[PDB]
Amino acid sequence: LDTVRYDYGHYLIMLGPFYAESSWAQAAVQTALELFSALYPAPCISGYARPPGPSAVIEHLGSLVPKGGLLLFLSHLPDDVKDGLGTGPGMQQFVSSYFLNPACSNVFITVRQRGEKINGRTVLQALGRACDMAGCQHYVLGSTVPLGGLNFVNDLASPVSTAEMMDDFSPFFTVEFPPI
Amino acid sequence: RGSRRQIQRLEQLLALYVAEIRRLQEKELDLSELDDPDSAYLQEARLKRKLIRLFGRLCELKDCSSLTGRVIEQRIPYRGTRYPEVNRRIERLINKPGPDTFPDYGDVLRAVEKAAARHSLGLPRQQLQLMAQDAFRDVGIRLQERRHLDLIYNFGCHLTDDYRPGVDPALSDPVLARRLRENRSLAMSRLDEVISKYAMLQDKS
Amino acid sequence: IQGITKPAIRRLARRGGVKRISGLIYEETRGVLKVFLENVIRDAVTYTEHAKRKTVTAMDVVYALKRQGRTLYGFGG
Amino acid sequence: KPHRYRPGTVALREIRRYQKSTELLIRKLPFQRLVREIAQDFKTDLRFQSAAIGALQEASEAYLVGLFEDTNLCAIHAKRVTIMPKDIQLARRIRGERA
Repeated sequence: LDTVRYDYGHYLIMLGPFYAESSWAQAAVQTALELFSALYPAPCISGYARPPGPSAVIEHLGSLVPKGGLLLFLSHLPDDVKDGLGTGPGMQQFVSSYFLNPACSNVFITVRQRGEKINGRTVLQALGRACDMAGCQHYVLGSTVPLGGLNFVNDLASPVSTAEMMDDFSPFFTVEFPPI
Repeated sequence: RGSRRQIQRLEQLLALYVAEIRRLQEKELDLSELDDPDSAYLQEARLKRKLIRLFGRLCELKDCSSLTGRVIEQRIPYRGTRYPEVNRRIERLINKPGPDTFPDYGDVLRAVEKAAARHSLGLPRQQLQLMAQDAFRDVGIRLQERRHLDLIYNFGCHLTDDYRPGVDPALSDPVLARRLRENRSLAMSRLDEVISKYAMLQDKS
Repeated sequence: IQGITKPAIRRLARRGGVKRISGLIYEETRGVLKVFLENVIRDAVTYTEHAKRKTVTAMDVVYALKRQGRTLYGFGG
Repeated sequence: KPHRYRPGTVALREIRRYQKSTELLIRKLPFQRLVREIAQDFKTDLRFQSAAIGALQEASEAYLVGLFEDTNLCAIHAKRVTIMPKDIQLARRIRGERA
């Protein structure tokens, strides 16, 4: 992968579903990425991080971030986890149950969208198309931000726009990262 | 669409203003440059204003109403009484436009006795004032940390932007740590003695 | 000797949710302001010349702010 | 919920910081000159970044509003009474430190 510097205000995406089973899904994510580099050949990914693996999701997300933290939305969570919502930091505990402990076959990426529509596609959209065609699920979780380690906003009511994820939003249910 | 061609020249002009705003933000100033009304700082502020009103021009040019991405904007809802239409009158503290919308105890008591009177509650001055105090401190604090939050969101520039908390130089070089413990000592000493200075000064009354 | 505006201060006050003020409070805020800056710059410069530099940096000032107790708390994690 | 605008050539967080900066209360020459006064004070002669004056102002007013917020946050009254260093010292007595 080509890289670009990490500054605040990029998008956080997760590529995958929610040996053996993990071997199929793998073939898709790395496929989509390649396709992406083809479909949109301009270096927008800052901070791909798998490592070390297999490791609990929040730990994966730990090595993704050099500065500040992330803020992600509850509507843009995977429908499997989103469904277990439908009660305050009482639900902080649950969303920790789904997004803290479980170990991922997934790839976490941070892409930067700067102007420059290529062909028809945007960054998020060329990753949209390269992902679908590659037969790969992708969730755009939230954006990269100066404050806090991990910040969820209550998105469940009205969803946020594909595009409007960079605004300020004032979270509840904030989660510190791990150590090293 | 020949006009749609013109609106992007305004957009990249925006891009240009931000180029020169960062070029000025870097420019460094000695003391005599710091007495200057034409200094790189004040130039940078003239440029920031000319930018924001170009942006406003442009906003009212696309019908899109002028505002950008701040926690100030969202109305902050409050039901902290057990009584929802006291929270009707109270929840619009904020309906008042922009910054400077922030009450004192008197305002909250006027709105809670407003919702007490015209809705006709009829409860003693006792628990009425418990509701007014509980609410005032509650939303006082919520509002405060909402403002603070907006601060740590958008603070400084691209220079302050790149900051890791744990590359702090004081960590590897304890001589520096020594010096800084010293300065913080001094700092708190001074703060407290100036506050108490004007206390025991205003005692002259 | 000219100061900074009596209205601007009545306006910081007004922003804090405060209506009107005792006269001498005007100059108190002046005093308080100047103490603050002192011990931020004092700390900023401490960095600047420790790192042996002829210029005080916006980064130096961040490192100083975050050292001021609650002031910048929350920034950059 | 009327419509809203995101421009292509400029990141928002930049535009929000610029609009934040144009919002500051104190005039910027008075400030610039107060930093002069403190530098000529400290006998340190160093060039300052203009970015660093920026940080200093944003942070200062943060602290001041912070003190008025703190002082009004403990006011319990029969009517509006004008605010005096009695009150600021009491507010600081209760909470303290910064803002």
